Amino acid sequence: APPVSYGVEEDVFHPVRAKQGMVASVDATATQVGVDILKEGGNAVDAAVAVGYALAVTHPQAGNLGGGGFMLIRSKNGNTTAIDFREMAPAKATRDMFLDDQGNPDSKKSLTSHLASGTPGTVAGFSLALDKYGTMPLNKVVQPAFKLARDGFIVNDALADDLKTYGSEVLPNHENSKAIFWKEGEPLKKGDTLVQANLAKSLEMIAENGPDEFYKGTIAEQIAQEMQKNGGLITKEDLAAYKAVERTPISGDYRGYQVYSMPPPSSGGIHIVQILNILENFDMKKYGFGSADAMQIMAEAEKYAYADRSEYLGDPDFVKVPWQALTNKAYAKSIADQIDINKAKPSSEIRPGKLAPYE
Amino acid sequence: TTHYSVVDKDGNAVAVTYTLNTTFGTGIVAGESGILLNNQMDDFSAKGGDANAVGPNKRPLSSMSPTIVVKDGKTWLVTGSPGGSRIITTVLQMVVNSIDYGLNVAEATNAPRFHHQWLPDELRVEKGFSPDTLKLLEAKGQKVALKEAMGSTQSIMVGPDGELYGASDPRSVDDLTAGY
Ligand SMILES: [Sm+3]
Repeated sequence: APPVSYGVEEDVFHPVRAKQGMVASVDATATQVGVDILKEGGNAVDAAVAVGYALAVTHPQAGNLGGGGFMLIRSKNGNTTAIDFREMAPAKATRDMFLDDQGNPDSKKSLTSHLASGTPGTVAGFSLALDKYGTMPLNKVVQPAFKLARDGFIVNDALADDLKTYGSEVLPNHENSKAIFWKEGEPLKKGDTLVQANLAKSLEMIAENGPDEFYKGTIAEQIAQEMQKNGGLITKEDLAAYKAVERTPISGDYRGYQVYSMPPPSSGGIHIVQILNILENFDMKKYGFGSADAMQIMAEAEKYAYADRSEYLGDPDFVKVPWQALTNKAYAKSIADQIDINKAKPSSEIRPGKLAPYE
Repeated sequence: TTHYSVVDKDGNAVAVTYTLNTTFGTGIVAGESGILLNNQMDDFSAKGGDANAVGPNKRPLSSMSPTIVVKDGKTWLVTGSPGGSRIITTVLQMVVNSIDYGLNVAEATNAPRFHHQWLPDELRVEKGFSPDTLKLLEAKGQKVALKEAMGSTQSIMVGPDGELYGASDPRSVDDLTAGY
């Protein structure tokens, strides 16, 4: 492993530099909300939750209260942990709930109907994190988002373009969604102001009554009714039964550096470690970025990892994942020995690996 | 899907990746709550194997990978990104670019990305790689496929002295990394 570089004046691309705190996000407004929270004395977790709520208002494309996700937290003391707040399928969910009459999957149902929704975990995940690792009360980190929803913000290029491109396919097909994101028969355009009064109300109630508002209160009632009246499955029991879960991170060592990432239900963490384990057997530095050899080696390593991913990954609470074998360096070595720097092995000749000798 | 990273003055770090699944998810708002609903049920195996099959109270598998790299015992790189299955290779490239190629966080972020997920059997690439390199790859047997930009990394590299270095992906207009 060669020496690292934090950046010098002669480089083409320059990182943003800061001496105290920093936030990196997909949205200028949300980033600034996080920075303000840090300046006000909040810790990384406090700011992260504030950014998460802010994005739920300024980046409806993915920021959310009605979805889910993952969080990796590493304290200054070294303690590294993962928060799993991925959505849970409703209690009434069934294996073939998305198959038509011929027995073939109906994408339309699993993407645009009320049956495509899993029980939201974002609010639970953020509260689990804030309560245990944060230092600010929920109302304090939610306030910035509340104001953005209540007073509105200017639609920029990103939101404008996304509303037009992706929004057109679903938002205008629902009266309540259309009433918020559409204007004069067209999606909101750059320069327009987006006010979200109903979301502001939800945020205000969450800040006031905590996460139960979402899982047991008014919002919960609103989600259940929406489902009950449109053939959805999420009930008040599903919402009341939801739980974010703190899990042990998946980790590995790459040339002396320790890598920490998301464990199952995420597939990424395990395979990032696995692929790194494979690549460690090669002198990547020697080949260099953009070289055919470096790309060949990584492309080949990826094939094997993705093959394993299609076979051994799933919700750890329902399936036993052979994470030990998948992240085993002896196993990675057996894969590295199959890589021919001058000739690729067709994916057709690659199958999930035999893990027996590594468990 | 979207990812964001945070590092405070005490050296605590957080990496969060969350989503509605597709852009705007179902596009369905929950009554008068103003809250959009996800379409995460589509991430289950409709018909992989039985491991990721639709089941009650089950969490569908995800590729989201908020990640933190440690150097000399200290938090050194905090990153992550959206992009479905491409998340694995995008984050992977951020790590390799930083450790093996010695690129600063912005250089690593602005560098072109490639990806191969076994099936389809194609080495997917962004614009930015040499025509000479691509021909060598094809001669090696790879099926090069020029496609859409991949990911939206939002990262922070931490110097052992506490100096923070950050970079937002150029692939996302209106994004931002800022500090104080
Ligand atoms: Sm997905």
